[PDB]
Amino acid sequence: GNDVEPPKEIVKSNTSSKKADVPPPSADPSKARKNRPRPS
Amino acid sequence: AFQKDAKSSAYSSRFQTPFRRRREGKTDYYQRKRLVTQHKAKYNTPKYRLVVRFTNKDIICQIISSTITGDVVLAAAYSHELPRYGITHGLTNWAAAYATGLLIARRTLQKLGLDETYKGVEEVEGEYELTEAVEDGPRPFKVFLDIGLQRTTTGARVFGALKGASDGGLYVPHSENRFPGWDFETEEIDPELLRSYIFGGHVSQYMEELADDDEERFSELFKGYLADDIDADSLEDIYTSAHEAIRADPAFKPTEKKFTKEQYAAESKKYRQTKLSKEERAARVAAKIAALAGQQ
Amino acid sequence: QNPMRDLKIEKLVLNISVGESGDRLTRASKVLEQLSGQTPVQSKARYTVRTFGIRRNEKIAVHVTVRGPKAEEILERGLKVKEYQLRDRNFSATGNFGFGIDEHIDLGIKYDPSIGIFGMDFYVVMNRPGARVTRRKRCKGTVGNSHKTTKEDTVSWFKQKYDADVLDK
RNA sequence: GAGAACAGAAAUCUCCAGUAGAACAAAAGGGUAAAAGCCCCCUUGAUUUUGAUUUUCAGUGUGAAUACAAACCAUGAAAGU
Ligand SMILES: [Mg+2]
Ligand SMILES: [Mg+2]
Ligand SMILES: [Mg+2]
Ligand SMILES: [Mg+2]
Ligand SMILES: [Mg+2]
Ligand SMILES: [Mg+2]
Ligand SMILES: [Mg+2]
Ligand SMILES: [Mg+2]
Ligand SMILES: [Mg+2]
Ligand SMILES: [Mg+2]
Ligand SMILES: [Mg+2]
Ligand SMILES: [Mg+2]
Ligand SMILES: [Mg+2]
Repeated sequence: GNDVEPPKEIVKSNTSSKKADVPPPSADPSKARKNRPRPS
Repeated sequence: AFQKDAKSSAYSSRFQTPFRRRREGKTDYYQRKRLVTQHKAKYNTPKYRLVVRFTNKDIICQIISSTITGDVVLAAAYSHELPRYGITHGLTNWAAAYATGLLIARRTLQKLGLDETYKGVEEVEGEYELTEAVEDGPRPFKVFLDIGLQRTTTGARVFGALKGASDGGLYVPHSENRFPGWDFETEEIDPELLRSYIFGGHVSQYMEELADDDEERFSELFKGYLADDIDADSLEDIYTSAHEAIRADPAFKPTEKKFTKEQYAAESKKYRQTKLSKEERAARVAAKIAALAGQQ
Repeated sequence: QNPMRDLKIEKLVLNISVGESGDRLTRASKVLEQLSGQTPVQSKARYTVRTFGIRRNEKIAVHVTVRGPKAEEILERGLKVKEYQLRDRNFSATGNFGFGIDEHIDLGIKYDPSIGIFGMDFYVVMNRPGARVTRRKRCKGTVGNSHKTTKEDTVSWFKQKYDADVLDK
């Protein structure tokens, strides 16, 4: 008794002219850091 | 202006400013060129544009031809002129745009001579038609609809003004796929709906749609419609009567003298500030050098 | 001197950076859907890294833009989760602000293990009235310095409303 | 540049600045910002007929190109292209 009585596909479009499949100039391991926060 | 963003002397020097009417986001030159430019083998026949603009709730309808020294207006009709013919509120509605279109149509036709001839369509049933030429007679005046930067959407008031001018008698080459009542998929137009929009069937339907569901919003929206004892039923006739009044008199007479321009120039020069003298600023900087660098 | 320089919320955009495509993404999408009521938008990967295991145009993310009272609603629904406590950071020098929240069930939304639990980036973009000049077609212009959002002025507005927090340098 | 859970130099989201520092198959040089670039919608004018014109030149040919005439079409509200 009384026992408890996918969305539409919208895809964003990019305004960047670039169409090559290569990382940007900022995506370079150089700018990482030595002994960064690293939660332990 | 974050200091990390300020522009350098080189940037400003090597920067190219666009045309003033572009920097003011007012003229689409890529469109103006193709509308104004005329066939080089006719060589004086001006391309007449029917500029239709929309101020915030006020319609402008001018007929212009371009000139190397500046566009010249042939005829001009502002929707704010409708009181004369019989309309008082909302002169931004589709019916107001159609009214102004018909107004300028007859106005220019009379200013030209094609008044008795090319009377346009009077019994406006909301049909799709163009002002056809007369057998063994002068061809109708032809103008091209200049919507400026307006975004062409199916069923807009810009095209309403278009319908008004065409129905008035002007020859404006035009399609029908952007007239309210155009069926997106099926290729059929609803003239009952178009006629409705020409008269106010949507505004009138809104009036009697709010009159018995929410008098609290109809209270102020449409306030004047009640302040002048007039409901939805009436609307079609106010517009039709305005149509008859315009076709009867397209005259445009202007505003009364009303404190003539020299007087206006004076009462406004009072607020117009004029640049300072070079010696004035010279001393204005000398005073600052004395008051700031002179140890207080 | 402001009788009209009153700070409204332009939009609130929620964003799940689901690192890959597939079922996980259609699920984060369905979450966004019954968090907004509007069909969310999917975001494709710009380039390919392969350390993150993604590919160009992979459809690896989803977001949704909500404006008005609904935005205030979800904004408060998340402010609660964060105990009305933000930092001097998290604010754009341009006036806007945002936070992040894992544990998306803290927003009222039930568990439903057929979808899992997901995190979400909350970004609120604020603006005074008349911001339409920068976003309209005709006469698109720039708003005066005194009229556009500031970081200090926005944190002050944020503190005054809900008295929530500042918390550090 | 400043900002947002995992998220890190590099994932996705937002705002600000941004004369082009991009992109436009390819070599380079021109050219291009409500475009010539990016997203989208509709199309087959990359079609039919025979002439003229520019470059190379003998003012031959070929290649390429330009502006009209006569058709039949595409697109757009449209001028137009
Ligand atoms: Mg792109
Ligand atoms: Mg960008
Ligand atoms: Mg210098
Ligand atoms: Mg255009
Ligand atoms: Mg004020
Ligand atoms: Mg991964
Ligand atoms: Mg090149
Ligand atoms: Mg071919
Ligand atoms: Mg040679
Ligand atoms: Mg020879
Ligand atoms: Mg030979
Ligand atoms: Mg030859
Ligand atoms: Mg040949």
